[PDB]
Amino acid sequence: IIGIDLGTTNSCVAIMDGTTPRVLENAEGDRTTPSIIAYTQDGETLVGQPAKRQAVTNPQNTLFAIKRLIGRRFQDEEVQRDVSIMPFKIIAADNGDAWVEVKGQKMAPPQISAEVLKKMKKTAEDYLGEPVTEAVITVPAYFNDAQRQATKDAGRIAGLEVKRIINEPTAAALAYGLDKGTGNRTIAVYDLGGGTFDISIIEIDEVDGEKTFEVLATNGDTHLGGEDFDSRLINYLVEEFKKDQGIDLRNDPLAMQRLKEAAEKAKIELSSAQQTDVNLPYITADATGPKHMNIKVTRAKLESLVEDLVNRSIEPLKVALQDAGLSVSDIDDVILVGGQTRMPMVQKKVAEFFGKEPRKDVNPDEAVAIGAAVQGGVLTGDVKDVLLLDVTPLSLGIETMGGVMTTLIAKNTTIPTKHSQVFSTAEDNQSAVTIHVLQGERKRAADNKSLGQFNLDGINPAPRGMPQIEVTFDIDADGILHVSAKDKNSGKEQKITIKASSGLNEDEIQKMVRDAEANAEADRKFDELVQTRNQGDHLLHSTRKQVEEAGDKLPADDKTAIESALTALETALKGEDKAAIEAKMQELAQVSQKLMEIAQ
Repeated sequence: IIGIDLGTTNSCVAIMDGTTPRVLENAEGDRTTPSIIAYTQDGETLVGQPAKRQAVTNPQNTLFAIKRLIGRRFQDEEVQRDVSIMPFKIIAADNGDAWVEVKGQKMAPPQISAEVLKKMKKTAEDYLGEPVTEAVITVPAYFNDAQRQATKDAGRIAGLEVKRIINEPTAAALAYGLDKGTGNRTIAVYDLGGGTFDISIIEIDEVDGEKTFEVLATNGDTHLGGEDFDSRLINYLVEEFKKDQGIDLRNDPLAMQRLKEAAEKAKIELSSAQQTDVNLPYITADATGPKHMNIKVTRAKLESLVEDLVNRSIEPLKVALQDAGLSVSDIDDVILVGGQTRMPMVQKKVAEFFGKEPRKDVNPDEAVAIGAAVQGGVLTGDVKDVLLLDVTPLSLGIETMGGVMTTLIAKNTTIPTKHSQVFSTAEDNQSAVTIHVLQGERKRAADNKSLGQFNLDGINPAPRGMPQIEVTFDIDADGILHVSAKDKNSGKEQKITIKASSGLNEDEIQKMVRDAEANAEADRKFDELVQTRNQGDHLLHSTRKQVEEAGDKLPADDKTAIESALTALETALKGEDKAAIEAKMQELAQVSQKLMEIAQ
């Protein structure tokens, strides 16, 4: 299992290297890869940086920000706004889904988002060397089943089985190590990403027995930070250039795009230094030749352009508390996600509000992928839960007198499940039993798979039929099989624990179905002998004592005749012959008319 972080703007993939988190890097040498897919006009399907690097050249067939659309329907508040702003041809699907039209062909966005996952899968495979067939994947907290399944569908289309699908706040909490080692923590997750903002206030409780990861309150914004802020700076840089160099840029789409990317980088520096220089060679050209742009910007000029939108990240931070009914002191940890959370101004303004400095002790364009890795790796490794009734192949049971499998857990029942049956000793003055744990579907125990065996010794000198030996089969929720046997007279228990990976594999399971379905006639022909052998054993044993109870009440001829037939039954019961046993039981029973009158 690999940990994929599927973002809005940017994608990152990770694994657990033993116990240690490892964050991987693409063939181009990038870690956090852009979640951009572009169908080049002459047919090439590009992903990532080579999808951004041509994005000006073929925008109508450039797909970005698909997490907004992934599993929403044509009439929705996001899709209706996306259709108003997004350059690529969004359409209504034939089911009313929000779909894309590219180069004239209609496609379902799990198919599109798969090209991120196929690149991430390749990126992961390229480090490991072995083919990967499994994933864990991220989502926001406020996504419904259709949006959660759409991401799992995107996984399946990539040949990645989605072995869990986890939330971005859970991933954030896991990433900074909040799996264990407190009784309770109340966390604030501040996600100020590439092109979205989320606040999720979440509770991690261990006091219900080391299990709850719950979302208490979430809020967020659609067009926050960034676009209305960087626009104050873009416009200053335009008006400074218009002033200094006597030419406009709002007319130039390329200069706007380059000014956007350049100034957005500069803004991120100026919250971490006093100054940086907005240098742009060959920005625009006119009758006086080219214009080279070099504008000096400071935090001080910046701070006086940008009085607004960080506060718009402290405003929903109020509702997320007001709806929950908690105070800033009740929160243990304020934890950061998203690449804008390297800008001092948000780190400062979050600290100022919460009072305790936010944690960024794991890199916040990777952490949310480490949150996938730490679940995917050692955890979903193995571990956890759910409930009962039916599914879910082969039967589990034990060997009983006859050499027959007696079934405790039936074929096609789910986990966890607890069932039991009461057994006994087979001989008089028998002080112990073997418990042989069978997996299979055949009658004859020697034809089923021996999972294990154990003993229960120390049964008191009782007569047979009487010692109440309970055998209990318990299958836990990790699939681990626990078999327990107990004497109810003394209370002396013995156990065995058998792994979910013990016993028969898929092909052995298929054989067993073919084996048990084909040999049904042969197995019944045995089961119908086991029944007769056991009836004969009861009669042989009881009629021996019905003589010993009778004594001098029983005449010599009867004693002579009955004891003769008792011997012969004890010979026939060393045969595999049913008919001889049924006959010798009759040859015996016929002569026990007077014996039964005495035993009566």
